[PDB]
Amino acid sequence: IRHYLQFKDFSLEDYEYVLERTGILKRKFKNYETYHPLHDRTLAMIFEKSSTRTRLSFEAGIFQLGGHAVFMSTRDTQLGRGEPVEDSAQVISRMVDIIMIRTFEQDIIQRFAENSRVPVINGLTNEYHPCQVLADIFTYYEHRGPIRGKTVAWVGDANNMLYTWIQAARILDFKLQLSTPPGYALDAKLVDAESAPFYQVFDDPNEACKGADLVTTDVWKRAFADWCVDEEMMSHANSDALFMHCLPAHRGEEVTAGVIDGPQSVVWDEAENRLHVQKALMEFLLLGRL
Amino acid sequence: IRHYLQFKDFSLEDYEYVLERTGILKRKFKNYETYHPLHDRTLAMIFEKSSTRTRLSFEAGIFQLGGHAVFMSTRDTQLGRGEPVEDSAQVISRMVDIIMIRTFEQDIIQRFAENSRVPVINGLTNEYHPCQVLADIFTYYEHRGPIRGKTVAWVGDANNMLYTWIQAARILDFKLQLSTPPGYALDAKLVDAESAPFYQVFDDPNEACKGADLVTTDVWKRAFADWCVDEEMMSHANSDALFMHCLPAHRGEEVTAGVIDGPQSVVWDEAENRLHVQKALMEFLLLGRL
Repeated sequence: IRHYLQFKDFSLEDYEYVLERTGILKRKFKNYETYHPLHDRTLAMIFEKSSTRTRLSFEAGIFQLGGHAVFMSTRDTQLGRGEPVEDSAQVISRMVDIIMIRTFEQDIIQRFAENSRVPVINGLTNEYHPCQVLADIFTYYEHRGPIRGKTVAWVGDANNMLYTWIQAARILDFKLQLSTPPGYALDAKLVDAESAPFYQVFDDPNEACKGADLVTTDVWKRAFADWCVDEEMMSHANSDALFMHCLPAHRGEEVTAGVIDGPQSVVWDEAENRLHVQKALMEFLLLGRL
Repeated sequence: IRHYLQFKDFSLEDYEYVLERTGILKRKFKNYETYHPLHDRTLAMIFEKSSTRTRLSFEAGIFQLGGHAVFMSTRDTQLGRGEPVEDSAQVISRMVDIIMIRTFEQDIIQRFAENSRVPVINGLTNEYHPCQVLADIFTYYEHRGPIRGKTVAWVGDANNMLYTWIQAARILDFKLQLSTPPGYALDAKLVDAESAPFYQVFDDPNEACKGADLVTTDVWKRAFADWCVDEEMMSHANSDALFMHCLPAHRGEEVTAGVIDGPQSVVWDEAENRLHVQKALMEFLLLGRL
């Protein structure tokens, strides 16, 4: 059983395949071609943190592959609290073919996975958000070609997106340049020492953006003010740099309207591409390589 | 309405597309992937010259694409005799989506096509056999890579296969080297003068095979004896040359058992590939490029 819990669960080879499948399945999507490799297959969507966006992307995605997603959300309990992790994992994986969990803690999805008969996908935890970084990287390929050797700048809080980017940089061999406000820096305990050669920390976010091919941030306040991605910051990056932001976005906080609504922003395509990479993920976890 | 009556009906660009589709659809075939772009579509197979082989290849091919082939063969009449060409074309093309005709004369399939509401494919005439040369060239790609600039040797009678090869040489820009017995040479009236730069005639078939990447012949007798493709003849070609023969074959006539049953022969793969190129043909004529 393979799972998709952290970006580093897949090898370079895995990603080369999945990214190519993503483009192929997207073309089938845009060609209204009927392709149902997952006919009669069920995905359990376990949401403990709400997102319609991600419900839509997974739900429409497996439908388009011939399968069906079941939305599982409870108000008053959660895995590891008021629901026993193993009980849920053993029973649910006996009924469905694949499972997605969006929750708070990586430890919980990991423990669940350990007792699951079927593949488990991380739809977001406090620690990692591999599906979005995957979509981000696919979006880059589409607009700018392969990301290898390119420079990605991260400006903002050290949050699940950043830790995921760090893992990606190592695996896909690109350069990550990051800058955070002084008290919201990387937790050196949550960063693999093996990834040190692939990222660099800057005190000034404007320096981190110099020569960037991709500039990205996320939602976080009086302290983050110099870490707002504005148009002057963007001007430090390469002229054809892309701006990505994982949604939702708060205009006037992490980012200006000028940037996210500007000509370098690909945030909508980037959100759309969650649908396409997640379809490739599910196909790959269930069918392997063709 | 586009038709497929002669090899030269398609451009270089058309062939690059169709050959790539052929490989893609063959992979779907080998992956047991359900792909039915031709669902609810009908092919009329009009056979005035019998071939189970070609009935199988077209019939199984459209089935695998979700459609259905209707076998139409009469004992006592034929198009242009006892059946009016236009009457058949007007009525049949009102009922089906695509038509294949295997018959004697190119003039007849051409006249039929002129009055057909749907695409017409030449499944073989006395003058041309484009589906087989297409399969032959696909088979070459599979085993040896793109045919461009390569050398194809034709040894034997000047028959529909040869005239088709000549058209192919011009379009795909490879070198054709041909040799026939003195009285069974090219009919200069049936050869486009524009294709002269792409073929060369040799009095000695062994010379025609020198430096060949592909050696090929067909069924035709006391005169053809020096034009038998044997192992000494094959030894004149490049060491990794392929031997192709459009089936059926008569061992001990045009070709030896030693050659056609030998390690350079790809005649079975070549016959199989009629199925795959013809599926790409039908998809292309009905759907165009994706």
